[PDB]
Amino acid sequence: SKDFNNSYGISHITRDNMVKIPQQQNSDQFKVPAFDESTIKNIASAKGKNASGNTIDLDVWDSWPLQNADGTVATYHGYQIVFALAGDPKDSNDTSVYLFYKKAGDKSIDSWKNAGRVFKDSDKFVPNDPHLKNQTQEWSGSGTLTKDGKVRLFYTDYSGKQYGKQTLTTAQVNMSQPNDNTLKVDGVEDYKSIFDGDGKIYQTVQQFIDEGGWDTGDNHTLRDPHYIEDNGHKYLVFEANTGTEDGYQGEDSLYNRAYYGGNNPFFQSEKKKLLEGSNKEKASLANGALGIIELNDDYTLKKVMKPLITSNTVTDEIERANIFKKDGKWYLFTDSRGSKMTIDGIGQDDVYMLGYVSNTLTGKYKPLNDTGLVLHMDLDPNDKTFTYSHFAVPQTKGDNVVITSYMTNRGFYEDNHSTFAPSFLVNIDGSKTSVVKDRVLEQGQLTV
Ligand SMILES: [Ca+2]
Repeated sequence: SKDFNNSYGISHITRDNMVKIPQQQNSDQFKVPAFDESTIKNIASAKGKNASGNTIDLDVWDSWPLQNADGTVATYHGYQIVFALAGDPKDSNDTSVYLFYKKAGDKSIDSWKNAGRVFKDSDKFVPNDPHLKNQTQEWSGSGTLTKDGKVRLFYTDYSGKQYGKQTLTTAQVNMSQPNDNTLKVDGVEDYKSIFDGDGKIYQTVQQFIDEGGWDTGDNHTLRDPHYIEDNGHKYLVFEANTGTEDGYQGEDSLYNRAYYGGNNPFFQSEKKKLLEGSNKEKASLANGALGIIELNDDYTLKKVMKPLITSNTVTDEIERANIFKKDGKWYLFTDSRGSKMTIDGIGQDDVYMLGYVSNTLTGKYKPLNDTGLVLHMDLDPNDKTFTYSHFAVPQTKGDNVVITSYMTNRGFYEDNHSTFAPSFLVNIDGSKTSVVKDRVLEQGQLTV
């Protein structure tokens, strides 16, 4: 037959793991806490310009804190820093990275000030770079406070004039303080593309173009770079899709036992069902990956490494890659949409954070809570307290991590702009996780 088994020396989000998320997810152990509608506030300082040029209240989406190397929230001249994607739906597509800041001691969302856009429109054209001048949008990433005490940003260069090309990009963000309660973005330097895919380990946009682009239903990704360090080495962990040599998309992927897990009877039943049902083509195209590249000390590409984990057959889209070390173990997280999944019992309303644990950085990642489920959110997108882009922020002590997310906040009354969601706690103990009951933090709170 066509049945085979190739793990490609890497870990896999398996169908056997995923089919067990239904019912399990109904436990309060995994459910995102209900939020109080009466106290939801817009980020007051979140004001800027649209594509038309006038000043508007912004919709704030994907956000990430400035971090130390280990992932804990950094302190910069007494401030905590948050980078967030923001824009105006009258531009719809247009999104840029903004720098928000607040004295670490303060707690209120009203304390978050706005330093404005990290980049000027003109910034992408300064450096001699293979990709930057083709940029149309700024997408997610990470931020690190270097040993030299510099603000080092990683983000995604999205190119709408190159078939949705995504390039992992870096820049040093030069800061100043005009007064003793203001942070100012002076400008940027060392602004450069790092990686746009190789083809064999991670899919390139050229492979996306050559297959027929948007029409195919394929979803090309190469984004959300997350910075970490291990043993003196610098890495980025990011959302991608596999390449030709590490379990590519296509019909034959449906015959690989490694993507299914479980026993042979499960492999046969699940595969038969997948081959005959409505999700055959969707599953064939699904080859999402959490990738890892090693960097040089100047943040240029050093080595393209094999993926930490892939989601062949399950989904093309495992987003907001996150990784940190806790209790000597490596915890790897991703957010995923049920709508993009090919799993029975998981549907359009379902939104997840999935999690995995390994003894080493590049070792075998085993599912948290046996299935990989950490968080489940299933509110209608039009509900005021819909949350998205859940992100685990490690803490300096304790078994708890702080989950940040954005709340789309599409209510009828004010306040109704996309904003920081109330933060909450997830307990991490070995391979077990649990939402901490009755502990909701302030909107956008990074630490306890
Ligand atoms: Ca794909």
